Amino acid sequence: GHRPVLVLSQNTKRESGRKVQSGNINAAKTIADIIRTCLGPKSMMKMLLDPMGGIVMTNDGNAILREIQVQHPAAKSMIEISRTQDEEVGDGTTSV
Amino acid sequence: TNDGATILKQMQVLHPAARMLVELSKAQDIEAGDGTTSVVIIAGSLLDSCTKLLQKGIHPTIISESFQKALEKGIEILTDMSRPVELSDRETLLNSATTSLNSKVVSQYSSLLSPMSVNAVMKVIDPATATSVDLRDIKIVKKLGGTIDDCELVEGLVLTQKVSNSGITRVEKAKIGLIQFCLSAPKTDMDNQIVVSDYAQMDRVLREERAYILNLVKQIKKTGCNVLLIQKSILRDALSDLALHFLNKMKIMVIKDIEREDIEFICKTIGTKPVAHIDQFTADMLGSAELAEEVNLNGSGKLLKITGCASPGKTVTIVVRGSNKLVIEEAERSIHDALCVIRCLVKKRALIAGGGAPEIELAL
Amino acid sequence: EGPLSVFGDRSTGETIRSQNVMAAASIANIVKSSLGPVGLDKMLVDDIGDVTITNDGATILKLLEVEHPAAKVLCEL
Amino acid sequence: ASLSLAPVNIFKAGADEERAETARLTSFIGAIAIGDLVKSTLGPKGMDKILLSSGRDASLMVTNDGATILKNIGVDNPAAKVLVDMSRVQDDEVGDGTTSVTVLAAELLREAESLIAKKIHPQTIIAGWREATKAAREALLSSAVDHGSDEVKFRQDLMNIAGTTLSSKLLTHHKDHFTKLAVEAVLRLKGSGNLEAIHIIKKLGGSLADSYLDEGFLLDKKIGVNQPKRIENAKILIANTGMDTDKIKIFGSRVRVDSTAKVAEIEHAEKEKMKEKVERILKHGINCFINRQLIYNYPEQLFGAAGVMAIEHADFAGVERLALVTGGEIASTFDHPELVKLGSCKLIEEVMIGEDKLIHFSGVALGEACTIVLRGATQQILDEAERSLHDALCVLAQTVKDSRTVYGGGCSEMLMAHAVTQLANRTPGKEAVAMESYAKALRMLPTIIADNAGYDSADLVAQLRAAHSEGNTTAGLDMREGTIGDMAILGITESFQVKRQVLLSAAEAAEVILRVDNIIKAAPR
Amino acid sequence: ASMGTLAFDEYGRPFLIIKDQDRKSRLMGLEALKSHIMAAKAVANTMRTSLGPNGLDKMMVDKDGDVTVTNDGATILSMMDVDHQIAKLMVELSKSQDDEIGDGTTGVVVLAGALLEEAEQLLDRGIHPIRIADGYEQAARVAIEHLDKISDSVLVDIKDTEPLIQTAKTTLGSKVVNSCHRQMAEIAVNAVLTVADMERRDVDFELIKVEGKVGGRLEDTKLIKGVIVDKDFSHPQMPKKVEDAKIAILTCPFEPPKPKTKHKLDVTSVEDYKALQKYEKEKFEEMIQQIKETGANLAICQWGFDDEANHLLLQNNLPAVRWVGGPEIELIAIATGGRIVPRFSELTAEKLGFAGLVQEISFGTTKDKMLVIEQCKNSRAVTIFIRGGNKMIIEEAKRSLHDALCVIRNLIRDNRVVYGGGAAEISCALAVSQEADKCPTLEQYAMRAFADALEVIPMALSENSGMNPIQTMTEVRARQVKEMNPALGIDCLHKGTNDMKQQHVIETLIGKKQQISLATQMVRMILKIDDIRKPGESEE
Amino acid sequence: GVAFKKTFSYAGFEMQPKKYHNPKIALLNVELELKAEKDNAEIRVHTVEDYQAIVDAEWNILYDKLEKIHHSGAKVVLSKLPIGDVATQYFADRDMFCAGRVPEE
Amino acid sequence: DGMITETKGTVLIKTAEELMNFSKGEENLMDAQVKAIADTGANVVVTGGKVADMALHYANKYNIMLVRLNSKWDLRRLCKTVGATALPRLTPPVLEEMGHCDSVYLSEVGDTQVVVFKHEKEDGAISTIVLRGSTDNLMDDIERAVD
Ligand SMILES: Nc1ncnc2c1ncn2[C@@H]1O[C@H](COP(=O)(O)OP(=O)(O)O)[C@@H](O)[C@H]1O
Ligand SMILES: Nc1ncnc2c1ncn2[C@@H]1O[C@H](COP(=O)(O)OP(=O)(O)O)[C@@H](O)[C@H]1O
Ligand SMILES: [Mg+2]
Ligand SMILES: [Mg+2]
Ligand SMILES: [Mg+2]
Ligand SMILES: [Mg+2]
Repeated sequence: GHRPVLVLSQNTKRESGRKVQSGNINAAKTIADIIRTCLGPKSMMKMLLDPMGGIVMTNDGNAILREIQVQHPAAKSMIEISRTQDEEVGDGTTSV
Repeated sequence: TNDGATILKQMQVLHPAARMLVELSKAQDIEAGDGTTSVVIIAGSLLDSCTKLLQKGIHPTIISESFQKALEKGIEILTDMSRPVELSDRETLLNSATTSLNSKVVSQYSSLLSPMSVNAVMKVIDPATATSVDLRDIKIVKKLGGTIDDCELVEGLVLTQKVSNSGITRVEKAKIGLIQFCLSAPKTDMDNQIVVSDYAQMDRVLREERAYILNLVKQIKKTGCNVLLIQKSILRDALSDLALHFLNKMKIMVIKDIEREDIEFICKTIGTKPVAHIDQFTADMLGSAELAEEVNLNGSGKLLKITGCASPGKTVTIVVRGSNKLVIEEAERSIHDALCVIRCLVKKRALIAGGGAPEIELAL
Repeated sequence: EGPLSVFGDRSTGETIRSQNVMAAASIANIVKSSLGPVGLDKMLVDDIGDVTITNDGATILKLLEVEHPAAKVLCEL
Repeated sequence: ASLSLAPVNIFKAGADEERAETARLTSFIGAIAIGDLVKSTLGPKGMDKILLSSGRDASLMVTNDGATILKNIGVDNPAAKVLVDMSRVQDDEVGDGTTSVTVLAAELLREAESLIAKKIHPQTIIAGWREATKAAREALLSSAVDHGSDEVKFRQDLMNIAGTTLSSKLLTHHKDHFTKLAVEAVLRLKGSGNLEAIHIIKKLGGSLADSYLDEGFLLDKKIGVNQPKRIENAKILIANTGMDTDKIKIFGSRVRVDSTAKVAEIEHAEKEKMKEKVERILKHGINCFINRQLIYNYPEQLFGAAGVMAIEHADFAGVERLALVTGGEIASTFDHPELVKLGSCKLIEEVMIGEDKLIHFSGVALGEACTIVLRGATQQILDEAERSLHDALCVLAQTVKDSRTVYGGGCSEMLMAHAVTQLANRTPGKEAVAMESYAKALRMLPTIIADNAGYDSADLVAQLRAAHSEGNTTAGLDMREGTIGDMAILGITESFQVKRQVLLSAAEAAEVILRVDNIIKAAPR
Repeated sequence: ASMGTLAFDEYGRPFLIIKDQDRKSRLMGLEALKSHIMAAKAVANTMRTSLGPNGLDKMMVDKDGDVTVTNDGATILSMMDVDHQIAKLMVELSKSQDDEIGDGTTGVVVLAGALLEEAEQLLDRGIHPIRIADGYEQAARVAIEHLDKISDSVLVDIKDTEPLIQTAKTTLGSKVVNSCHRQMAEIAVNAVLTVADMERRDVDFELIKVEGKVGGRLEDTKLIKGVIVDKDFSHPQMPKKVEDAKIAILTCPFEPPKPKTKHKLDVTSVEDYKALQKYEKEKFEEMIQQIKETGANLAICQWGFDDEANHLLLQNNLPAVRWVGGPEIELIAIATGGRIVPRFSELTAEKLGFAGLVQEISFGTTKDKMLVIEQCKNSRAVTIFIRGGNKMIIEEAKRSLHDALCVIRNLIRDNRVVYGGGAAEISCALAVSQEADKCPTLEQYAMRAFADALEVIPMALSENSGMNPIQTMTEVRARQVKEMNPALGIDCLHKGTNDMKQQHVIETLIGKKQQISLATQMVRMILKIDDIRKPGESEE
Repeated sequence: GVAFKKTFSYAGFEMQPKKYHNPKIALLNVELELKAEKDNAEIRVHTVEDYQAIVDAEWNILYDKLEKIHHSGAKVVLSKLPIGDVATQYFADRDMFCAGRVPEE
Repeated sequence: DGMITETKGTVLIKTAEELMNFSKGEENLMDAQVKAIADTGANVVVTGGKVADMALHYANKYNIMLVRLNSKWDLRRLCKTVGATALPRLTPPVLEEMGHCDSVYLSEVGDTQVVVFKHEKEDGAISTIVLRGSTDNLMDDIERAVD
């Protein structure tokens, strides 16, 4: 008996301050570093392993980013902007 | 086994009435020796009748008194059926032993075991003026190997202890001495220790030790002793290597590790008197024997037989042989049954027919 | 447990008053950093990766999982 | 509000307490259960119980003794523990009456429960019971008779008391023989009260009627190797010396020498000391030597060379019994032979009982120590015979100490309850009801005696009550035929001490149990 | 309202203040006082049925199954297995009353329970518990002064012991040994008066040896003006009875001497062995001769002795006792007037004690023997030897006699007495009520609550005796007010009179004063606790 | 002044008087018992006379300590170290008071 | 305390006189040693080991202040700050080996009993800073600042 009493529900995390900004910037930098080498006429291709058993061997930035599953919300925002760049103009995905 | 007492003891019956029957079988074995199955069967039959008697509406006190009256009448009837027996009538004793052995596995070896039992009982008691038999005077020795046909009635004594004095066996005209002290370095009951502060003392220690041992052995030998039995010792060495070497040098059979509880039987059989101090070890305390020889049982072991003794004692030893151990134990039990039959024939010298005749006469 | 014999927990007086004030202060501190021109937005992750970047107090308080009654009072306010 | 039924809990886990109704119910149930269990073993027609141990040994016992039944049971009811302790103390004080006292206490507590059901304060019951106990004790004291002055009458009373004690046991089959045996054994004590002087030897095999009281003494020890097995006109010296590696009691002493020859000299000196001690013992002019401790090989060899019987390891009881039966003195120093008294007997020999051998002393000089050989067909039979014989010997010794005797068969209880009923009729209030319940339990005791026999207990008890009201103060139950008879003529005699102890102990235990209004148990370990 | 605190910070960060704070329990404020008062009330109401002559016994079972039947309040509370701290406080209060006074260990608990019960309804009306404690202290002072006023002095002379007998009888009335009321009271009075420094000094209970043996009857309990010993004569053949014994008390075993320092005696030759054995024999003979030279008829040793000494003592007509305990050695030396000698060399005729009779006592069919050393000249040590039909009544008799001895000790310390049966409590309640009338209003409630709580003892006595509590207590109080007689109390035994002085119901004044003081202090101490912090782990 | 609890009196303590009207107090740190002279002291003798002399010497050592205490005029004896039963009886014979195992404080 | 052998010490007693004289001789030797120490003018004795009961008794008899220091570092620091040599045996100190201090006394600071070796002159080899405070952590921080 005597269950614990608390304001917010269980497993509700919260981080604040300089740590959040540093983490967001680091996540964005990591996302950029993933496809940093896929830019230019001398870019080299990457071989992606699809969850359903397929293989995506591509050089496009948007395909590589959309083949990657991430947890940090900043990385999700970066993947989203890559998709929007792909949909709006058709290229520039790895530059943005 | 076929013995009723052994069967009842070996199996744990777990029920109070059955445990009572087991104790009853023990009591019958103590008093009579055989008939142990019969008493249990009789008790079971009596209680089986009692169940119907109780169902008929009879209190279990009229039943008890009536059973007592019937028991008294039955004792009278059995005594009326009796027949006087004399211990000098060997045929009756042989018939009783054969009847006792008829129900056992050694029934085939009856023409050998029955006279053995009769002679064993007759050789440990006085046929005139004897009211009981001490079966502890008839030692039973079980040795594996051979068949039941190899059972023996050694008139002297047999010892399972091996002769330490290897190389000397079969002493003829033996003069056996049984000592209870130890042939080793001197030692007092008090805490004792020898202090050495000089090499001359270091040599003198073992020089005087060997002198003491040699003096002990010389004192033993001077009495004419040639077979020596040494009682088992724990606190100090009963026989040292030096003492054994000295005794072997003087041609004396040495036999150590004699059990304390066997001293009475050995002394009664041979006629020796135990010696606990060398000062009292004299020739008059030795047991003269015709032959003390260590024999082997065709590679199945070794036995030490001392057969033929001046002024023979009132004891006998039976050696039991067999192919396997189980038949040896059952043969021992059967021989014990025969000995107990002859014993309970010594006291209350009366004889009746068997074969269910007393029971049917009782019933009628 | 006691003479009242109620299947539950009971808090009375300063304890419950402090609990209510603590819950209200927690709710206030959740959104206190998102006030005025120098305020900053927040990310809210919906346990399945859904992200809500918001500055509105109502959105933050509705999306949160709130258990204390006073905190619920402030959220519905 | 009680401790148990309060909103707050005041106890450890496992600790509890029982209030008025619960405590009284638990006490009454336990006491009545104990009394019902122990009864049906009461009176000449009582039956025996089987005590089957649940331990590893799984011992088996058959007994009619109330104390033996009550001590060998695991009872958790505290009132049952009180009754068991009462029975044990009764057995300690006198050898008989454990079943009677337990049954009386149980009946009293049953009547107490009935009275409590009728809205009577337990203190009123206690006061009424105290008055009833006083009246019953006075009546029993006035009813006692004495015959210690007359030798033949006292012997007849002893025979009657032994028979009455043995009538309820397994020995009732040979009651006459066993009564004569017990009376002779007690009379051989020459007025001594110690029952350790009467040794009981149980040998399996043979009928119960084969049991006998030896004319001398029997010892279960052995003799040395070279010593005589038969001594005529024995001169016995009882000793409590070492006779084994006898060392000087200076524990800091040791042998410190520089050669083995000195060690040999020292050990020869030790052997010479033992020889000199044996010579000093022999200087007393003795034929048999009995030592409490062990005798090693050198002293027994010396004794055999001297032609002296040497019996070793006869424990404290053994040497005390030999001293009592032969008149010798248990000595430990032998520097003054003229100051030590030697035992004497006409013959020492070895007898053959069953399959075992024992040392037999015949024609003992004093004989103030007995050995009784019990023969039986079962170990349980032997144990129960020994217990019954112990009961008879205890009662006979008590009667020798105090020769006052009362009449059994319910006569004493009947007159006790008659006096209690007279007092109750003379008393106003509910204490009269309490005394009537006391008398009711007193009647209930011979009622149970008659019930165990299958007779019409109600009619017999009514006849006894009428006879005791009409002045027939010796009327009692005649268990031979199931009618009432004269206890004086029939020789149903009891020790006055036993009956008084039964009454007083039962009343005391009932009073202490009845005073309880709360049972509080700590948490068991 | 429990589990300490649970906030976990207003920023969501962990908030751990006390180790295992999520398992510990806390109770604070008026709820803690109510819980304590209710537990104390439960204990007091359990104990109140064992008050007075008509009180009943509690029957306690320990953790091993052993059963104790008793009426002693301190013993009952000690046997109890409790977790509540207030219950432990009540047990300690009974222990304190037992230690200081030895009687009235049940009245203190009932008084404390009544005081806390009244304090409960006082607290419900909004009174600070410190005010209640102060009012209780003031009323206790008034009651103690009244007790001093209404006390009576009794003679504590050996020539006339009747008031002492009456007081001991009053103490023993509630116990099971009341079937031998006057006998127990008189033996207790004689025991206390025998071992006592007459100049109003202390009574050392170490000089009273209370030992019980099963068998016999409770009426067979007797006072022995000597020492009882569980031992017997060492050799079975020495006489069982010694008359005009000259006892030699010895603390040296009848053995060859043994140095305390570790030592080695070296035997280097046969002559050394002969000298050693001769020395041992001569030492035995010499100690026996030294004992015999003083003219002693009996020898008592503490450390036992061996066979040679035993047979030499028997041969020299010197009955001897061995393995006597140290306390028993001291008691024998005190009673017989003899000194304790550490070795035979110092034994002289002037150090021998004298006893008129030393006897060995049998106990029926039990083979157990015990020694009686009695008929001493001016024995300053005494022994109470108790018999009974079972060990449980023996233990109860032991503690009842201890209560009686403590009461007579209290009379020796101070001879002022008051009359029981609730008369003293009723008079004190009347005095407190009268004092409250002329007192400021606020503490009037506390003083009147104290008076009402004082009135619990006569009500409990009347209830245990089957009478109507309120009616009888009110009638007795009205009679006390009408005619000035503070000796009117509850007629528990239905003797037809309420005058407790005529009924000879007497109890020590210091006992009542100590009861009131202890109850007031414990009630104040309990009333001042407003917070409980238990581990709450419920460990196994 | 000073008051402290009674400390495990030995046999014969109850024979000592329990009140003095002008006592001299012997404050000691001394073990008044029959004991080994030292934990590493061993006695080696080869004569029974020397054995008896050693026993009498131990007794005389204890009695010399007791006599030195007694002749000082003190009637109350207190000690940190144990006071044995022999010393307790000795002081009881002289109408003196002894108390061993008295704590440091 | 009295110095003892390094291998093993056994008091071999062969007569009653030795047994009766051993303890008296040992006590006399202890008294003589303490008297010899006190005869040099020493009034404070500091030891690094345990203190015997007889030695303490004779130090009290001759009015000698005893201080026992468990740490060898503390003993060395005291020798440095006082000017004494740590003698390895219990011999009386020579003039040069004797330490000197302006005042040694037992004092209580707060609730702690301390022994103070105090120099009046503003000199010496070792100086001590006594830090007060309301918390152990605060004093630790102040000690770090002092370092
Ligand atoms: N032959 C008899 N006739 C009548 N009553 C008997 C006879 N023998 C014994 N009793 C009665 O039986 C009662 C109980 O004895 P018993 O059954 O041996 O158990 P216990 O003696 O232990 O109470 C005794 O009070 C006695 O009066
Ligand atoms: N004969 C009596 N009649 C009336 N009251 C009594 C009598 N004897 C004792 N009392 C009262 O019973 C109360 C309780 O006494 P008791 O139960 O003997 O010991 P405790 O005080 O330890 O409970 C006492 O306060 C006393 O006044
Ligand atoms: Mg492109
Ligand atoms: Mg057969
Ligand atoms: Mg009987
Ligand atoms: Mg009382």
